[PDB]
Amino acid sequence: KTRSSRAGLQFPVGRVHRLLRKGNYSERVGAGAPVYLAAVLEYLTAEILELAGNAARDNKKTRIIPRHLQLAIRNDEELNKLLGRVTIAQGGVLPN
Amino acid sequence: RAKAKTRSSRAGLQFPVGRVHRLLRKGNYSERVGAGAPVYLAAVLEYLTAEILELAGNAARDNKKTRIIPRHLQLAIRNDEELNKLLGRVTIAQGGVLPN
Amino acid sequence: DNIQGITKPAIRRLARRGGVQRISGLIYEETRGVLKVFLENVIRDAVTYTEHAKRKTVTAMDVVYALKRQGRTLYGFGG
Amino acid sequence: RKVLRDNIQGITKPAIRRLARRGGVQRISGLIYEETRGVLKVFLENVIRDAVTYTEHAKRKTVTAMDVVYALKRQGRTLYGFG
Amino acid sequence: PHRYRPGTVALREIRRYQKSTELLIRKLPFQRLVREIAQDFKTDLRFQSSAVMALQEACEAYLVGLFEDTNLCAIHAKRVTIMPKDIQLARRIRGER
Amino acid sequence: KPHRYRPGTVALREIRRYQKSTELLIRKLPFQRLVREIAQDFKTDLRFQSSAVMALQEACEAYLVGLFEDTNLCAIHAKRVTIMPKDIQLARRIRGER
Amino acid sequence: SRKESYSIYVYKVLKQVHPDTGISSKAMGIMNSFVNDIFERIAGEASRLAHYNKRSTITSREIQTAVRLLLPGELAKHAVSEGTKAVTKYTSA
Amino acid sequence: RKRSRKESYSIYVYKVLKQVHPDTGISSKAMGIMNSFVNDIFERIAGEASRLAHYNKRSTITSREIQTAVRLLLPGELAKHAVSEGTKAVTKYTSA
DNA sequence: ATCAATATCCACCTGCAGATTCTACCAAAAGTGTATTTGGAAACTGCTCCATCAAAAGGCATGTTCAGCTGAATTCAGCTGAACATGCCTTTTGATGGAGCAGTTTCCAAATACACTTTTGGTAGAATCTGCAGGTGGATATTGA
DNA sequence: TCAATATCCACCTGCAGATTCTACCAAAAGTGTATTTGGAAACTGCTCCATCAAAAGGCATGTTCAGCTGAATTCAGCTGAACATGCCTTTTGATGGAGCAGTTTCCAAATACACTTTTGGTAGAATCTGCAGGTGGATATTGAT
Ligand SMILES: [Cl-]
Ligand SMILES: [Cl-]
Ligand SMILES: [Cl-]
Ligand SMILES: [Cl-]
Ligand SMILES: [Mn+2]
Ligand SMILES: [Mn+2]
Ligand SMILES: [Mn+2]
Ligand SMILES: [Mn+2]
Ligand SMILES: [Mn+2]
Ligand SMILES: [Mn+2]
Ligand SMILES: [Mn+2]
Ligand SMILES: [Mn+2]
Ligand SMILES: [Mn+2]
Ligand SMILES: [Mn+2]
Ligand SMILES: [Mn+2]
Ligand SMILES: [Mn+2]
Repeated sequence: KTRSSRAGLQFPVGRVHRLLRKGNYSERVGAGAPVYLAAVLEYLTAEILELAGNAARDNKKTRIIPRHLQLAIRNDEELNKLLGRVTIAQGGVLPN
Repeated sequence: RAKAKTRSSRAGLQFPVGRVHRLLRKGNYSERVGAGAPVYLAAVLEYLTAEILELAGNAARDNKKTRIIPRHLQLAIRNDEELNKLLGRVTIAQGGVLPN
Repeated sequence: DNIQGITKPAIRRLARRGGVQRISGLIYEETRGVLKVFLENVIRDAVTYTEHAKRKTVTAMDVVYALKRQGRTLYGFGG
Repeated sequence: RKVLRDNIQGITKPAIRRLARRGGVQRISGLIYEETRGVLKVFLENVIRDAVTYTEHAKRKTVTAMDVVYALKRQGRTLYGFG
Repeated sequence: PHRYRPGTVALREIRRYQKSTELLIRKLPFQRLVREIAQDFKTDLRFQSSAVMALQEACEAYLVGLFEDTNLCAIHAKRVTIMPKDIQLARRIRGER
Repeated sequence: KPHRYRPGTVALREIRRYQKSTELLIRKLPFQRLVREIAQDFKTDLRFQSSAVMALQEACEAYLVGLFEDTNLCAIHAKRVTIMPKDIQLARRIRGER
Repeated sequence: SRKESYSIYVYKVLKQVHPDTGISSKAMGIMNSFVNDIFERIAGEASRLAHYNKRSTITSREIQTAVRLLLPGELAKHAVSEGTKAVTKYTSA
Repeated sequence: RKRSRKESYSIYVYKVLKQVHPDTGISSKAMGIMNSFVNDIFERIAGEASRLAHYNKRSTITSREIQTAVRLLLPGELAKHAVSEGTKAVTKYTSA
């Protein structure tokens, strides 16, 4: 089967690898790099979706929309710092 | 065979076209690099350094010194609106600040 | 007089999302000026990407890229 | 080999005063000196954490000026002159 | 004959607008502005619908943020009324000036 | 009889002076010591190239001097001449350092 | 023709943490922008790390030092965790 | 043991120096800065060049990439002049 | 409307700690012949993008009116700068061992480069479905008294 | 506190716009092989970092004092919010046409390679010299009266 399933990841290890090669980042790419990088991307994705999931639940909503991603991010010290120079379209601003 | 002539001389430049053409390939910027690229970059690079040395050299003169030092560089960078913008987030070790 | 198109009330609203409660009468023109420099800077970079690509249509990506280099990274329009 | 402590106090009131001067500051409140020490500690920790991260990755025991130059670059405080 | 006290509505709009996410600059005028500024860099240009929308999004997000910092400056001056000097100081500490 | 400069006269004199020079203003050793103390709290058994400590000081002073310029703008904006923590904080807040 | 995105992978992860929560198109746009961004930031730093050290190959070691440099404390711990975990589980198959 | 050569831009900077200011020197500490300057702008341009190329699914960086990287990177006048000098060198170079 | 104080300036001086030349290799540009591609031409073609037109529908431009905010004046407790005596401890010079970078070699585990095989993910027509945007009716919050 | 006016808040409700869902095919992604080579040991030369000594004078400390600055208070002009009005610019939306992004489809001009010279640069010797920093008048610049 795929390397992702092998790494136990949802994210596309193979693609991350193809993307690391074609992106002129280095001449070669260790076998692990793709795996690692994909694990990290999935985790963070999970984190935001987890928080924005709650964002919609606390809003009596079942479908996550931008507003939710924005509320989850700005209301989280760490995510907020990681994305301090990023603006999420149609996300508005924290109330108060 | 024929005699060697450096690409810099061919380009009419003082900066090292060959070296730049090399740093480009080794810096993993693209699969491949065309003939002009380095010529063009060495030119731009040489032009900007002529520009700050012109203004720096004047700074030195204005301060009655014949050898440019970091403070002369700062004076040149901060008094020139464009250079200042270009290096607006660069800090010149030992250059102080403009007397405001 | 297009910049005049960005109207007072529209600007009042922005300030309001900004949490501003009282607005001096001179903010309106002051705001258009900042607003104009902002678009000029972003667009100029954007259009430069357009021409590089030899196209005649500014694309959302040409804008996402401009914003990225102005340090105004935007999510939602192609990365 | 001795324990290091309270060295933030090595940044003396008069030293902080001279910096405000180059900074164009005319008058200084009594509480500035400690806010400054506070702000300098944070700035430093952040540059050193990164520099040292750069150091370890190079599996070294000595922080080089390049380590610091790279650290500063990441922080958006590019330094010329040791580069 | 009912009337609201100065700024009672003001606070109300803040509550309103800090809760929604719609653009607050009308589309058409904004598009007209974008194209006019653009016509100074390259002529007869076309625009993806989405490019114009991205610009407005970026733009408004920026303004709302600058009004945030501006209000901080007005409050620093023990005022409740933002003024140009407030926008000016903010932009200078931000490095845009 | 004894001569005595009025409050602030020496201060502007000091500004003219330090804005003219480029020497560091924090004492070398005290500072190197502060670096080692912070470094060590992150990683033990660490060595530093001489220039590494100077690079750090150069950055620190360049940063503190620049922060004080903004801090001063904040004070003047408050119709004050005496910079205060409020100011340093307003500056850092807009600088996006907080 | 073809325009790949991380949408599917995002959606999987979504269901894994909120089985009954859905996500709007625009929102998926934000998550893609997100992934691409971090992807670039991580790769970029790893790229740089190798260059500083005259290495020609970006290995998982580089990716993680890069992760420590980019991510805020806790976020970086977990990211390093999931990371070395996935590599581990992979080298055991 | 061979103290492995460390390339610099010193001799070129110095050459250029003499051109604009025939009787002016430069302390080693200023050459320090001048070197940092060159490497910096070099990285910014190659960087923007690299990216421009990637955005256009183009595998090779050419003088055109450099040029538009320059226009994106430098302000007004500085840009107008740098582009001239580069074009001038490129054509000079081709005609030789 | 000085003028005694004392801080600042600007030119003159000259040994030496750094800058500028002087040699020698040798690492890395150049020169060549050869094999591989990149990415501009030209017709082409679906497709978004633009120009109309057509309604209402708001939503913005206008003036009035006056609440209450800002900025000007005046006041003074006490914070913060200037001076000064004291003497700590940063600086400056110089020597020393040895940690630990950094230069070489040696040479496998791991990565690149085909060639094929599958498997997957993106795309283009069909079945739900989540809220948006209104109702209605009910306490709330706000302003006038 | 009363009382009228508006707001804001809830709980339902029904439909249309997006989501989901379903059914298929190049284009990556996984394999299996044969080579290539990056850079991890295993040394080990030797640069330069941590320390130790010692002496000295630049500066950091602490304290005394009172100039004048920040923080209250007041208060009056007038600027900016709330509003009910009236009109017109924006919004909605099929329509129809056309400029144009993308596609292929070529291939001649332009990189990449691989060797094989041929210098340009760089690391210390060696030869020079700004200018640091020491002094002294003369020139302000200040603060007392
Ligand atoms: Cl790896
Ligand atoms: Cl080219
Ligand atoms: Cl103002
Ligand atoms: Cl304060
Ligand atoms: Mn000249
Ligand atoms: Mn009144
Ligand atoms: Mn050893
Ligand atoms: Mn499938
Ligand atoms: Mn609703
Ligand atoms: Mn090898
Ligand atoms: Mn003492
Ligand atoms: Mn008193
Ligand atoms: Mn005052
Ligand atoms: Mn056509
Ligand atoms: Mn030679
Ligand atoms: Mn002197």
